[PDB]
Amino acid sequence: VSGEPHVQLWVWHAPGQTRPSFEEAVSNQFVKTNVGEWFGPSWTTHWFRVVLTVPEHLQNKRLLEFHWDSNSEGLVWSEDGKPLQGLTGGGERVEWILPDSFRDGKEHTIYIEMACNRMFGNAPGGDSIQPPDPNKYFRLDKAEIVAIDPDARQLWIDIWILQDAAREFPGDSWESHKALQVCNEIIEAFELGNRESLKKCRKIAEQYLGPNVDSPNVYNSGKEPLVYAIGHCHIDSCWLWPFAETKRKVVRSWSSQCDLMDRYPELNFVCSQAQQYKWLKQLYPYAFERVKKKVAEGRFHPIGGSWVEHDTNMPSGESLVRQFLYGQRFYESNFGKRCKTFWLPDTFGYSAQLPQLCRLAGMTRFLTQKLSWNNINRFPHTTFNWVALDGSQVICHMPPSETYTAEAHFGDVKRSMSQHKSLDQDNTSLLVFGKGDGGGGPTWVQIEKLRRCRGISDTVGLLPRVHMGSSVDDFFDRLERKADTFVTWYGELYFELHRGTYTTQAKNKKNNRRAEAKLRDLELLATIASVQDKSYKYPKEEFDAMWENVLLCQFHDCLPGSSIEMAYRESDQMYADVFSTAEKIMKGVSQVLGLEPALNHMSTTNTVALNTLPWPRRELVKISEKEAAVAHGTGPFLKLQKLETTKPLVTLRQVTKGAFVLENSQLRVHVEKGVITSLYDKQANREVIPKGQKANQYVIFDDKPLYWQAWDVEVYHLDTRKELPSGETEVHENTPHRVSVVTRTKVSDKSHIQTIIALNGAVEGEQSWVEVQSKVDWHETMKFLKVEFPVDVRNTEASYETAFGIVRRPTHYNTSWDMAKFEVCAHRWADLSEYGYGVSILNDSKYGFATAGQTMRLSLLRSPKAPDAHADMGTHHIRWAILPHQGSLSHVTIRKAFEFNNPTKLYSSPDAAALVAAPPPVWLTPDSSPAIVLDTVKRGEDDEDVSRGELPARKGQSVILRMYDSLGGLARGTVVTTWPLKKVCKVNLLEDDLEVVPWENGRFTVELRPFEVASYRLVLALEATFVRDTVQDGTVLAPNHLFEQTWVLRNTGKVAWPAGCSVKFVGGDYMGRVAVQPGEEAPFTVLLRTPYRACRVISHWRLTTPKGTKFGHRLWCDVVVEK
Amino acid sequence: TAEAHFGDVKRSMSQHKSLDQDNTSLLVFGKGDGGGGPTWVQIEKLRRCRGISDTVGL
Amino acid sequence: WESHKALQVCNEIIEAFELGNRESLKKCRKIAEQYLGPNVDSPNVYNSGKEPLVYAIG
Amino acid sequence: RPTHYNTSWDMAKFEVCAHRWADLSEYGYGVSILNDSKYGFATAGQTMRLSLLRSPKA
Amino acid sequence: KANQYVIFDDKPLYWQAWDVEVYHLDTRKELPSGETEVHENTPHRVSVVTRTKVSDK
Amino acid sequence: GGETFDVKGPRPNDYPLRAPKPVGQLISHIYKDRIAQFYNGGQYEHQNLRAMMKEDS
Ligand SMILES: [Zn+2]
Repeated sequence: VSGEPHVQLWVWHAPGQTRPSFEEAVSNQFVKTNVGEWFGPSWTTHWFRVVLTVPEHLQNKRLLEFHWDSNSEGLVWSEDGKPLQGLTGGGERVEWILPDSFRDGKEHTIYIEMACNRMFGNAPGGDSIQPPDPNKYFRLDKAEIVAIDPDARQLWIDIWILQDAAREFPGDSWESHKALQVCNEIIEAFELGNRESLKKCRKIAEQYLGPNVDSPNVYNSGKEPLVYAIGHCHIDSCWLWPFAETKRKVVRSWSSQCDLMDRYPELNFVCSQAQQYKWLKQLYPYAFERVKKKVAEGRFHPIGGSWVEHDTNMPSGESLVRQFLYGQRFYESNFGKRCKTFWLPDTFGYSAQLPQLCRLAGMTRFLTQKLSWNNINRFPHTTFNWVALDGSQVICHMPPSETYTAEAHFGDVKRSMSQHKSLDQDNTSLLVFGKGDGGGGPTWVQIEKLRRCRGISDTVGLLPRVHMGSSVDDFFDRLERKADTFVTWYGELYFELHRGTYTTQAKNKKNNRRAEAKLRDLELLATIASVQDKSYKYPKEEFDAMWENVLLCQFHDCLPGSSIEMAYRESDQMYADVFSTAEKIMKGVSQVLGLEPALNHMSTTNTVALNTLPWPRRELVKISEKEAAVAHGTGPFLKLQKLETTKPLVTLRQVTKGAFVLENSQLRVHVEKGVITSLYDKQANREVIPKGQKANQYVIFDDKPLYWQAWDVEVYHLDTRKELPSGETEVHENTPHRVSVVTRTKVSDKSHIQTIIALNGAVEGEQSWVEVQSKVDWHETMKFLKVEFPVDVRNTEASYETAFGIVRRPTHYNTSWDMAKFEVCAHRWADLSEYGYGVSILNDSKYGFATAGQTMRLSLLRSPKAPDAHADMGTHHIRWAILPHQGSLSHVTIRKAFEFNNPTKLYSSPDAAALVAAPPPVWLTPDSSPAIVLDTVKRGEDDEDVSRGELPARKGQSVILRMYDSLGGLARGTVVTTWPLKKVCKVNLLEDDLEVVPWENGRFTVELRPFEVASYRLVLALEATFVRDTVQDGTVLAPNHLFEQTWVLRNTGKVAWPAGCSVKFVGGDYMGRVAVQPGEEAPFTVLLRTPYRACRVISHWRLTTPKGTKFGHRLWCDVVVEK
Repeated sequence: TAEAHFGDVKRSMSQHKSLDQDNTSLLVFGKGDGGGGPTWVQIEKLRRCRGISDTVGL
Repeated sequence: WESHKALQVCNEIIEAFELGNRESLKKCRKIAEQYLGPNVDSPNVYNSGKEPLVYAIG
Repeated sequence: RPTHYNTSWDMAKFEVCAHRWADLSEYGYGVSILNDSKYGFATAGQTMRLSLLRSPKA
Repeated sequence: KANQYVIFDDKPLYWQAWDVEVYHLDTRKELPSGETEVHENTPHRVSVVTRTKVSDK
Repeated sequence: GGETFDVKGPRPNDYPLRAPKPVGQLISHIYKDRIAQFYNGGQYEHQNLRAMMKEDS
């Protein structure tokens, strides 16, 4: 029924692109509409008041749904204001089951909030990654009430699975032929008019699917399961839609998931991105309440433990630590427990140090499927031990079905074993099904199809057996107990796609690095101020706000620069808010921290320089713009010296009128028309640039990737190299402490470059660099601008900085495994070094790098068009530096990169003599190993004055130091503090004490294993319950013994247990093959055998009603096999 | 004269041309064309084959 | 997974066999039992009561 | 040479030829096993292994 | 324990004198039979001596 | 054997923090070809099962 007497709908248009809440939407004036109208430009929202009156002849039809098929997404609200269910307009999710109280002609009313955008944004249909069309209109197709025959629905699922079985089973085995015969018998037994023929057809299909496939009991057969199915809904935060649309997608997907889990007692759901949980908690309290109720009920498992599903290549180490810290703290404060699995199924590449951070965050398991997209080298493993640079290991599993949005097809279950690459060590696998990339979760079709698949595997055992009542934790616990035999993978998991993601949207990456550095600086300064002065409150509110915004902008589609324009407008607003809050915090801290107001006519005796770096520093500062001084010191504040002697840094023109020689005390740079034709190191008397080549050379390539414009740069792009010649050099600055020449290069019409090459005065025992800054007016189309430095250093391996250490990569394209790495990600420096000498290219805003046989190449700018039509148009400020260093790669490059990314800022002070002379708060002794970087000093998360009340708080003041060695050798250090120390302990990333370390006079010593990230805390001065069981945990058994496990369970509930109420193995290590009043206790027994190996085995069980629903506590059997 | 190989038992179904109507088949093993009958090796191999099918049912 | 498990069982048999010793043979048979079944060396393997598809006749 | 068996290209190098010394060194420290008559060597994740003697027969 | 004598079973596929195959790494076995004693004790050089029984003969 | 509000789960697994040694994926065809030498009458007749077949003669 669809007419106006039965389904009457009014509409209200939201004012602009605003998204009003339910409170202020139902108070407006709705106007009558009907099916067939067209609604709104793209991204607008429309509210529908739908009044339904089920007619007299539909009141007893056994299934009533409201079919709503506006071709976009929507959300169903009850009259009260509770979200009920999502809807999607392609036909995927169009039905809302009437809640059994509409079965009387009382004309109940609901609301439907429709968002004028499809599941994948608003591209002009067909591509879904083309830039969104601002003038899309959506047609309301069908808005009717449908009485559906459940038997026809079940038969449809049955015959669908049967057809897939007849096609995908091997043609030479009897299973496919039997499936075909059953299909034929179904077809011949079905007649159009009759409805009993449907029941007869279902009975016929039962001979191949099993007796009762249409019930959850199919999962309680007690046979060995091989494929674990878990529901999943991957909502990208800002991929092809603004962030507000993501806020809406989260609720409109999790509401559908909660409704489904009400209907299907075996469905289990996982969703990551604690940030989305926070959005749901803030904006839709009822939806969050029902989600939390599901979480406590043992379904709807939150895993991932990170703030967002962040990219792991670009963000610095502290960003990754913050991701884990905030995610785990949110999960622990809101839900009871803390995640043990790192969920990251959509990230472009994984840094080599990720397993160490995971192990330090309490997460020993890792899941991902992105590496299946490699288009050059097939990744060779499915389940393996991923080993970090330091040796910490996690268990990584990559679902053999190569999607996180598996359609739960028969083919997907088949491929979960046919494509398993690690069958030698283990045969179990995870099938992650749903509709990801902004979509809603699993649909009822997928759940029914999985039921049919398990029925098939139980009756004709050729499909791998699929199981649905378990969790990801169970599967990984089963894996963990045989992980000593798994294959290991050392180092980074390089993703061989989306290599242009390191360069696209340069503004976002520059902002991310600036925000990271500023946050580190501010945290250190605020820690010093809060410890020094008791009246200054540590600004935890503001720090939390800025960190949350930064981490959100580190999402695996925002930072990688692969989103639409509106997303980047919102991210720009986020970064502007972050920097304004940082300015406020810094002003407060400077007010407290002595006094550091501003810069005036300088005096070089009332001004200090902020250090914020944990080692003695000595550089040139630019006070009194004509003159300059030397800032040297060890603490957070450095004094100045105001040198004046014979002139360093000469610049002289050759008679060529265009060539310059910038001579330092350590370097000599011969600059031709824009390029460094020669670079002579006066310490190691050798030329850095090979004869005949030219360093700092702008080159341009044609990008034009295959499909993903913003993501990919393909290998063939290396063929279209073209040098930009148009330089003509002239003097720009000639002060006796700094010289610099400036050049203009014409990329093309309407696109040009202005480059400044500068040399600073050398200082005693400090390597000097050649600094380059470019103003690029960039308006090219599908071009790729890079800069080249041939460095005359022969080595097969180049060193790059990653999060918390050094990765090492080939430079020769020997095999496909090395040709796939033609462009890599380096954070702050890339080093090419032979035995006694190296050259480091160190930057401040660029991540793309490529070393190919003596030619370093820094990726500067890309101009894609697909998701964003004006991606990098405009003016860009780029900085890099060439640093030729004696000796192999050592602490010099690390310290220089940190100094390059953190320029000193000057600050006046009323008394800049006590401030300088005071010993630093925290430092490392000079005799300690220089490889140690004391990356962050931060106040503890729970200090009774920083707590915020989220979690239980500790008593005193505490300071957290994160120090890591950056070079990869055993590092000994002594940390000196002037704070009055009460105790020191080693902590993990979540700040949980591990062991006490000894300290003497605020001089505790640290030993760091290679690439370790040790952290130190400085403390300054139907219900059912378990009763008992026969065989305890950890009892020892014969290798192939036959035994029985007997639990006893008490009711402790108001309701009563139904008749059956058995235990039905929703767990891990399979060991099968041999009513109750609210007062008393019932014993339950299972028959088990010990497996064929000496190990520990753990099986999880659960009480379940004899109709499918599981309840009560969780049970397990814990045994050890002696052999 | 099937040698009672594992391959022979596998081919007794992989090469069955009438699986639509029936899936059972006869495996005739021995040493024909003037030879003697089955050897003990073939009988033991068939025992192992059935053990395999009972434990890992492929 | 069946072929891979068979390969793993074969490897475990090879590594458990030493030339001089004769108990290693019994240990190897016990290892193989995890893939062939408990008592493959007896006619009782044919009395498992499962559906047979290939009938072997000498 | 690699010491991790990451890919088949590295698993194929489970035993390599070194003339007079094999060195495993981190940033500030290393250990060298140096010989005078042996060429076979294998470094596999913190465990250097010097091949001493073989007894073929063919 | 460093300087540890281990023994593997070689048995390559075809070329006995040429090949050692990858699977040989699975049959690792340590030789334990040492029992150490002094061999040389000069003020410029010390050395201990041990006997390890690989097998009979 | 089950939750009692004093124990949230079973005793935690002994998954080592550092990977002890690297282990590689076993090459399928080499291992497959190795098996036949355990009973073939080739060059290993005196070192494989064929040597153990006859107790005495
Ligand atoms: Zn995504």
